[PDB]
Amino acid sequence: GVNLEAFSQAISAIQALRSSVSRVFDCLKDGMRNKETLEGREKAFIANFQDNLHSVNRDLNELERLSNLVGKPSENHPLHNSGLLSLDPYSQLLQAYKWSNKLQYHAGLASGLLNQQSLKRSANPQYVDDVISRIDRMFPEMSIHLSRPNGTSAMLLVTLGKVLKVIVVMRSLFIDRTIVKGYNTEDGKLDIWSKSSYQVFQKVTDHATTALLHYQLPQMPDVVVRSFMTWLRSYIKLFQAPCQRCGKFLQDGLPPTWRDFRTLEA
Amino acid sequence: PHFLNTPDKSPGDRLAEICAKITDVDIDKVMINLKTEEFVLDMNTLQALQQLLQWVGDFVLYLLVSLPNQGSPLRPGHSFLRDGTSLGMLRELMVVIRIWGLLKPSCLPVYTATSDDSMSLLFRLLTKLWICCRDEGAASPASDGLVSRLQPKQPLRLRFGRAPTLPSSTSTLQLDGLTRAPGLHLGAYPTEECKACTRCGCVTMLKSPNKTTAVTQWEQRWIKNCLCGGLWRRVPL
Repeated sequence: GVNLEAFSQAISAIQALRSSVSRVFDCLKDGMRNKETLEGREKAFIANFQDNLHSVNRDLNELERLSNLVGKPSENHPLHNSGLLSLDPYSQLLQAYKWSNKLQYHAGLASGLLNQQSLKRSANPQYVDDVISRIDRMFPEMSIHLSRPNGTSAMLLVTLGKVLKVIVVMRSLFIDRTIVKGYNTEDGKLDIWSKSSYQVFQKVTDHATTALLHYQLPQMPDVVVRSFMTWLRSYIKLFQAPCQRCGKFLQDGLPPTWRDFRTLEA
Repeated sequence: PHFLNTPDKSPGDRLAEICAKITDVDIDKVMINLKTEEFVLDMNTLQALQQLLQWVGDFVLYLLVSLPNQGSPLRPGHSFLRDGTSLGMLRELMVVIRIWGLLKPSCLPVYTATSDDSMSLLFRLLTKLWICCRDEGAASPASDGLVSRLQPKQPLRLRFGRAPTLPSSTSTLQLDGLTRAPGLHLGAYPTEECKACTRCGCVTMLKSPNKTTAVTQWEQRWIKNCLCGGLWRRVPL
């Protein structure tokens, strides 16, 4: 359902075609103003004609989009407009929808902008952890499960597609002390402090510790864990390395900027 | 006097003025009434019909449209011309231009299209306005309703060459050697000036060469002194 963008682009293209025709026929109403060496108006004429051709081509290309207009006559919208004439004395519902959309977008933008708040300083619950863990596990290809073997510590474990599972410990909040290990583990009947790797997942554990020390927000730990999980999800490909080659070293990954590249290059 | 006509009883150019005693509508009858033969002087009629004769073709329409708008915040609006003699000369010009357009297809435009004979209707209106203007009579009925109807043809925005004034009323003025102090249709006006543009004393602003072939009569008439604006002046682009 991305037809709204195509429709907006088509509207803009038609408006551009109209404006280009208007500009062409307004400039053609004026000869060479002042050349004194050679009539350079032919260049502007050719540019305007090429712009008209560009707009026509853009309209023809947008014609390829907009596959079909589905049925479902406004998707349960007609209840009093197309329904009983008593019911529609109706615009209140549409006004409420538009106002809610505008309020949501405006509040989102305002929050994203005021994220850099001028807060000087801060001066003058083992039930929601399972819920937050389940809400985070609701994401695809991120099957996790917490064990809590010793005390209130949430010694959970994650695994995305590979056998590179990560035993990320927690403290009922602001989870820290993570250790990544690939291709087998859980010795005995619990987690471990092995951290064994092939000199590659050691860098991954270092980056994960840096991230855990990086996302330390003053409040809202649920958003912190969600950001941590969507940051960790970027390790599902490992098939990119800008600013260098793919194999500059043995390993290649550091995406704090949502673009993983070769290490020792940041 | 542009007439390089054939022999005639007495001054064939005067018949266009003697045509005053004629019918009102259907100039096609009036021309056959007066004369139709000795009114072709040059086969190259494409000298002033399209460029120069458009002036009268638009001025007749602008005068007709200005009649039903006497309520405008101006005594004549733009112009009134309720003397009659000027209207008679206008009708004579309409007759001769009808003869021209009959001789050659380069007549005055319908000003857009779709007059079913725009010249016929324009002439009917001219004569209806001219009949009660001739000799000491009242003026306008059906004419006021006919002028109210506008075909899919009527343009506007005519040049109407005017002259700026010098209103140094009664006290003082302080000008400079430069930096002016704020207080004609024969082509002669593209969108942006790109020719000689030899201005005049009041309004003319006509080009110097005019890029023509056989209308040099106007040029020779205007190179010398002018309508109190003989002081022709050159102004750059």
